[PDB]
Amino acid sequence: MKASRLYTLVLVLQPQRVLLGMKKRGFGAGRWNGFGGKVQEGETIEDGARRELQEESGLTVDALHKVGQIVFEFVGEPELMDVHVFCTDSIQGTPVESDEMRPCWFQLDQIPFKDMWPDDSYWFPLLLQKKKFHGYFKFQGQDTILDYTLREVDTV
Ligand SMILES: Nc1nc2c([nH]c(=O)n2[C@H]2C[C@H](O)[C@@H](COP(=O)(O)OP(=O)(O)OP(=O)(O)O)O2)c(=O)[nH]1
Ligand code: NA
Ligand code: NA
Repeated sequence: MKASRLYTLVLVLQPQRVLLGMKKRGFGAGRWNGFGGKVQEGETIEDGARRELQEESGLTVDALHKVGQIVFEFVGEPELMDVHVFCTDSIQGTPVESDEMRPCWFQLDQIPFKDMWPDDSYWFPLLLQKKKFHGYFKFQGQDTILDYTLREVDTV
């Protein structure tokens, strides 16, 4: 048995495009991703997701919808990363580059999988189909998946 730390991940998914950010430093640097980070004490997971979206992309949204949960394990790290994944289609300002992230829109036939975390190839298609999911991925380093599980669920 392992302990887990809470993280959020937010995808702004519109009918023809999705907003990603190029991570400029830190964990996952060099990969396009949604926006997110560690949940803080006292806030709900959804509110931590809203906060991270604002801090990293400049976008302020009233509500997010939970679409999945993914647990990450790394060889040599005792602590699991419990990532709660949220979407919205509804925004009302422009993204702005932060120290963490350079936002960029991608058309939905140009999802930059080769420059995303390798596990995203498995679960992101479910997100695009508006399905809900639970996943688990064990990584050796940044690139290599040793074990994983992915399941569609009716309730996250
Ligand atoms: N798409 C995708 N996202 C992931 C994976 N693993 C993983 O931690 N994430 C997300 C969850 C968080 O949004 C982010 C990791 O949190 P972070 O290190 O950016 O947290 P933070 O903003 O609190 O960090 P910092 O500013 O203190 O350095 O990456 C993955 O394999 N695929
Ligand atoms: Na952050
Ligand atoms: Na972050």
